[PDB]
Amino acid sequence: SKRTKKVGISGKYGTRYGASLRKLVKKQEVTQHARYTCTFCGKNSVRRTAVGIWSCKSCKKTMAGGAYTVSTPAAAAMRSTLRRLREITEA
Amino acid sequence: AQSIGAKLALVIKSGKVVLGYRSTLKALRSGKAKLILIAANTPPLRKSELEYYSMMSKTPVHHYSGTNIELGTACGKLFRCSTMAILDAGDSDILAD
Amino acid sequence: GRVIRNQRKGRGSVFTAHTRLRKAPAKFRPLDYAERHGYIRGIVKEIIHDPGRGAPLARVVFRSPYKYKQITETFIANEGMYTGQFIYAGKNAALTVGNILPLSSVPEGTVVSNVEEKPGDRGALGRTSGNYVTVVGHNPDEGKTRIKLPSGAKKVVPSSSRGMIGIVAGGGRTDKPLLKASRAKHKFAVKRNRWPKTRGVAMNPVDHPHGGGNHQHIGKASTISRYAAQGQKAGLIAARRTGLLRGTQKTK
Amino acid sequence: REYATISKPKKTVQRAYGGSRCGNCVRDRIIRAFLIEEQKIVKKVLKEQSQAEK
Amino acid sequence: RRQRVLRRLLVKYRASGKIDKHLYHELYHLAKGNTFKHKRALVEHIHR
Amino acid sequence: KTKVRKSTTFHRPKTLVLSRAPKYPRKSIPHEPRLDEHKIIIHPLNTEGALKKIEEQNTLVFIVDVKAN
RNA sequence: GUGAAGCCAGAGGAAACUCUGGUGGAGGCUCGCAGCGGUUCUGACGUGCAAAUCGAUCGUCAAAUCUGAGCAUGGGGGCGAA
RNA sequence: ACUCGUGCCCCGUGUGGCGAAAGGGAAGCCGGUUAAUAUUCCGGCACCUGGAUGUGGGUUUUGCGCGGCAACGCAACUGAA
RNA sequence: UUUUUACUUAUUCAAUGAAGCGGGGCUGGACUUGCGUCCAACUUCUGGAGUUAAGG
Ligand SMILES: [Mg+2]
Ligand SMILES: [Mg+2]
Ligand SMILES: [Mg+2]
Ligand SMILES: [Mg+2]
Ligand SMILES: [Mg+2]
Ligand SMILES: [Mg+2]
Ligand SMILES: [Mg+2]
Ligand SMILES: [Mg+2]
Ligand SMILES: [Mg+2]
Ligand SMILES: [Mg+2]
Ligand SMILES: [Mg+2]
Ligand SMILES: [Mg+2]
Ligand SMILES: [Mg+2]
Ligand SMILES: [Mg+2]
Ligand SMILES: [Mg+2]
Ligand SMILES: [Mg+2]
Ligand SMILES: [Mg+2]
Ligand SMILES: [Mg+2]
Ligand SMILES: [Mg+2]
Ligand SMILES: [Mg+2]
Repeated sequence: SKRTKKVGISGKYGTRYGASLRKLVKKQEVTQHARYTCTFCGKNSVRRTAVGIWSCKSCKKTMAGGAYTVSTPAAAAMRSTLRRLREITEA
Repeated sequence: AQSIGAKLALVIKSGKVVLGYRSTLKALRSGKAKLILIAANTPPLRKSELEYYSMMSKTPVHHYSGTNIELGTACGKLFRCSTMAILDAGDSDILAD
Repeated sequence: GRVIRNQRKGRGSVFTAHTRLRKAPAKFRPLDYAERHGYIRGIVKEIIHDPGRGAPLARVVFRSPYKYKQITETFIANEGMYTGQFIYAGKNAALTVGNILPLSSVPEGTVVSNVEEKPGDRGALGRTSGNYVTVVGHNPDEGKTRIKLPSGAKKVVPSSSRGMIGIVAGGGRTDKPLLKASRAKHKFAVKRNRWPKTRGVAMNPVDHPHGGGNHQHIGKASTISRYAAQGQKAGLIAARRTGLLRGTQKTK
Repeated sequence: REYATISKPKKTVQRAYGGSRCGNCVRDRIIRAFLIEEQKIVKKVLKEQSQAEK
Repeated sequence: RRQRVLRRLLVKYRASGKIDKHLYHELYHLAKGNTFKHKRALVEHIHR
Repeated sequence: KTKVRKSTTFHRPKTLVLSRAPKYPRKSIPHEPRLDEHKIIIHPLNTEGALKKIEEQNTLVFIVDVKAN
């Protein structure tokens, strides 16, 4: 079944706070409650514990991530840039 | 290399392999392992242990660039595989290089 | 008239920051011989949530160069850091995320966190979630380094100042609406007694410069001079301009 | 406070790091220590043979 | 109560050998769905 | 010419201390032991419940000084 | 009482995602008892039981809910969802 | 370390108090008993902490237990900084 | 006379358990031809261990 047309996870808020605010909250809530594959062990068991803290239930590893996503695009771009600018210094 | 996937598919189709850490260690101990594959995201301690076992067995090691998910998919399974051993390479030439 | 709320806040009392659930301040290691000449290796034991702080903290254990003990430090966690990770702090440390390096040994264009204003101060700049300091340039003869701050300002710090390679974890925390008075209350209940806030125009003349009147109105220009007396500084202090910002701003 | 009145064998298990470690961690420690010392020995011998050969 | 009854019956049948593991698994998923309204319905489905 | 200091911290050196040897006692006569037995025990209690336990339990009830243990 | 995500099964279709039974147990959601409060009777009383109470009727009732003890802020000062 | 207190030798980064009869925290149960107290008295049956030295047991005599593949077990089964 | 920039000891700030600051000289090197100068001091595969010094 579907149980809902568009409100999705944001249906717990009823008719309150306004549609635009409900959509904005839903956008972050979906990613913040989603499950993620562990980079270290490969299991789909990484979940958010605190605002910027993501832990794997299987391999028990904890990593520092984004507020509502495990990795932010800024950090990914910074990692790529760091690798490039470090390799051009090393060799 | 990219050809490792085709070689692995041929080896599984024709020869025989063991998938998993315990079976790989058993093969290395018994000396019937011809080559071992270790996934990139294998834990460092386990990877070093497997490398030491293969040094003892004089068995070649290939460091598969993919994760355990990708290694299992290459082996044609629906589960992950952190490490595996090839006990018999058949029509494939995986042991040539 | 009365002493206004902004004046009362500086007395302390009920406006003191809450500290029970805060375990330790987030600081670098003290600048020592190992960090000055080579590098030292530390192990990340845990990534913890610090109440009142958006960014997570990292507990990192080091060995004492001079004693058999071991020392646990509390760093601001950079995003990508994980438990069981080796981090390296020193002049000769590798240029990887989480390593603490002096700005002299860092190329131009890299971002760092918890940058020291002066070497040995254990971190002052760019220590909030999603924030960082960019290494704009170097002046080796002067022994200094130009950096760009989160606010957009340009600063010059001695090249011996240290920073942690990467971006502070905690991502886009302010990307989701608080959506609820309770959530604002929970946010501030571990920081300070500053919420909720009553508007000055809703007060009486005894309580605030914006005072009373038969309509809720300020009644005089809300921009207040930089050298106004204490008790007068309510509104927009030393405002260069007012109104909606309708374009790019020359200042940065 | 109750641990002060029961005997040591009931308070510990008979192996290295009997209490405070779970055994799997002890095995991991043993294997890791052996591998790091082996790697250190071969690294020092390689550095001596390939950087001090002249 | 219904789910416990159905799973108990499925375990009993698998242990006795009336059903193999594949039929047991598909029947378990059908019973997690709303397919069988009572033990009698499950038994009739199993026999068919 | 200077002694080796293996610690970067300076500690006050330990010096000789002497016990007091006064040339006059501050008090001449030490006080007699206060709260002797004659002050500790005042008188027995002879109420109904006090006399009951003399037979039922082989105990004597006394009124004693308040600061006696 | 309602029944948000997540999950199971079955129907369509070509796709992609549509639909239908269930499961589940979210929400500064809701009816309502105690507690907390105090809308109306502009009721009782109004030299009172009471220097603010009594009755009926009402608001809220799982969280900006109610509350004890310890502690802090002291008079042009404090504290103030004002 | 001496007949005798006072002769030395090591470690050191720290170096106060008050503040909870609802927080933390060593250990007591049942039956009976008075006009009035009782988890406090009486009877029975226990526990904890501290200090002392015994009997048995265990271990060893160039030394500090044994068993189980293992998870661990067994009445102990040396251990300063 | 006025301005600018030099010194450090007055004064001010910061860190630390007030450990390695400043000059050298022994070695290791890599760069250069009236054999002359610059750099450096041994830790980066692994969530192990590192103390109460071995030796001459
Ligand atoms: Mg005033
Ligand atoms: Mg307001
Ligand atoms: Mg008003
Ligand atoms: Mg005024
Ligand atoms: Mg004014
Ligand atoms: Mg208005
Ligand atoms: Mg006007
Ligand atoms: Mg409600
Ligand atoms: Mg009431
Ligand atoms: Mg009235
Ligand atoms: Mg009347
Ligand atoms: Mg009333
Ligand atoms: Mg009526
Ligand atoms: Mg006290
Ligand atoms: Mg208590
Ligand atoms: Mg007793
Ligand atoms: Mg008794
Ligand atoms: Mg005892
Ligand atoms: Mg004996
Ligand atoms: Mg040489």
